[PDB]
Amino acid sequence: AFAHFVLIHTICHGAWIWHKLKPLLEALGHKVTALDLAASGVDPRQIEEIGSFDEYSEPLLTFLEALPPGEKVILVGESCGGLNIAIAADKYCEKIAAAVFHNSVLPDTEHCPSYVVDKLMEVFPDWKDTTYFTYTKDGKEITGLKLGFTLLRENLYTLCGPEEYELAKMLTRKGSLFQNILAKRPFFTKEGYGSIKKIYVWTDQDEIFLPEFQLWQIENYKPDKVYKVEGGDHKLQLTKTKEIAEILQEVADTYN
Repeated sequence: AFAHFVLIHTICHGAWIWHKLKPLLEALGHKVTALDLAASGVDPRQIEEIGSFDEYSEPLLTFLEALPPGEKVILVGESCGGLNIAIAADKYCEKIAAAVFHNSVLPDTEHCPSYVVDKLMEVFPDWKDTTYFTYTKDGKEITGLKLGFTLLRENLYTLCGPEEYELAKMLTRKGSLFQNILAKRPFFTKEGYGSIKKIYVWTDQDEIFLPEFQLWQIENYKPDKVYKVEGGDHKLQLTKTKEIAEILQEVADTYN
């Protein structure tokens, strides 16, 4: 079977992270959309204009709204992308065949939206040369960040080629975890987000979302299906592109 995959990058990144996976899924016959989220990739907004993770998720929500009745997609989110999937599933769960988490946060419905992020900051507290700033939007002070080049080299793109790591230094932009507004956001709902099929893909060789954190998430909110990719690094769509497209073909063959 063929599916329509909507690939969702993590904070400080853009659609460009999917530049190897998107042609491979198309060579299997799938339709693929790789979005730039607010103030990400070549989106014209800057992060200081964004006041929440929901506003950050606007391109994905606008995209799902534009789907004609009866059209379903499979969402695929990397790292913070799982939170954009949860926001989207509470507005458009009927348009989501399945959601695939790719070395991603897995929000739940029994604790607040920041829960999993707070636990990530506990397991991985040192973000090395990452820099921080603050800006104000809609009454709230938000901490922005720009991922450090050594953190990028060693923990996110560990085993990626130098030309892939180069794209990250050239293209990663200022972002925000919006951790404080997620903590005060209403919980993801059991009838929206809780109802969608959830497939968790990970590698135990990920150097930032460590096995303790990822195994903690699988245990906290049981996925419908779990795939563990051997080897690679945090950016499995660059180091294990073929294995991710094989997993996504099975998901397209299982969930519609």
